Amino acid sequence: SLALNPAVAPIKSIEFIPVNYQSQNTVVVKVTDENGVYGLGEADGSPDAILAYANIETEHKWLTNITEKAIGRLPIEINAIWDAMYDATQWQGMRGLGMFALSGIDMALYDLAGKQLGVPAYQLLGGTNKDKVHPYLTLYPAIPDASLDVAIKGYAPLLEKAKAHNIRAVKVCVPIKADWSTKEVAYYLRELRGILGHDTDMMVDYLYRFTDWYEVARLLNSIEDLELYFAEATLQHDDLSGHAKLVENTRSRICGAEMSTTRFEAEEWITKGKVHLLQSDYNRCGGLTELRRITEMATANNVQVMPHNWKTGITSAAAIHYQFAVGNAPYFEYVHPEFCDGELRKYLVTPEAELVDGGFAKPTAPGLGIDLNQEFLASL
Repeated sequence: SLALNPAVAPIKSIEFIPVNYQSQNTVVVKVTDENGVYGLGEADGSPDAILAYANIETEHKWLTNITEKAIGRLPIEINAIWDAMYDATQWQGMRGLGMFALSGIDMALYDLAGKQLGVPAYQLLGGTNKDKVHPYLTLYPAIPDASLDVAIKGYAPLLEKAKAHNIRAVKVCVPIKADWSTKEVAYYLRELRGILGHDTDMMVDYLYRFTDWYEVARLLNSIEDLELYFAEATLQHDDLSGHAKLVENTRSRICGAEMSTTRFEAEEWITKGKVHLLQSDYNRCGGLTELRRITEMATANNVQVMPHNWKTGITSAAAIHYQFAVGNAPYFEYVHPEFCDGELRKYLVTPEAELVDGGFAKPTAPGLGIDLNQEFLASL
């Protein structure tokens, strides 16, 4: 029989690396094979809690150290390793924090498997027929929570810059500690849309400031003319039935699942929440593997997926590969260096994908196409 690829070597180690910048932070997951080749991923959650979770001692069938079931396995069997890790950690990792850890490892396998096979991550996910992808950029000025005038002035230059770079879509937020009434919020969004223009799609993150679906429906119904792309974090994250109400009583796109984990929670958001779009996060919900299952399910149910993305360059890389091979929507969330502040997001990994005419070209490097910036890490 023909010879097997010697490069697909077993996993030798998995290291969780807490990264704190002096608050911005992350947990880099480095999976190294027996030949010294490694893959990089990252997990959400308090770095110290994640590190502790990653170092627990195995007790029984369902309470196993997360890395244990991955060590020794061939990186190419990402789907099987996912199941192995999940099955062995059900006692404390089926949802919540534990899944963030599993997510980082999953992401790192795509980087490792690709590097071993010398193929970009998106090809391991199925390839693509898109010649380019377009992200929407999440914007937020340096404002303190501020007042209507201050918030607007702060956004203005960011919005003008986005247009100058032909960014196809942007997301603005309603400051959390802002005491604006719902009518003021409507005014706010009308002013921002006025500045931005209608040529560029505009999304809105309400940051969970509401609890009554009726009040939200009134607000969303009154700004229908703004033709906003979607309404994010309108109601509390556990209030799935409330989101269904918004869907049933407004003509806005209703998002959900930003903080969720697994395809199981995603399925409930689809059928019970009736949401138009899911925002399950790369480094929270189960990685690219779970995002693929989630998206194929979503497509069958006429639901778009734009994974939440607000970490470092590691997740931004996965996001581009995701949009090329898995994405089922016109845009996906991306945080760009020239459109945000965050040393960690800017310097942790290299290189940074070049945004051309508001879009990204197909990745050309093996795996996720990234590497750690050692000088930066060593500098603490």
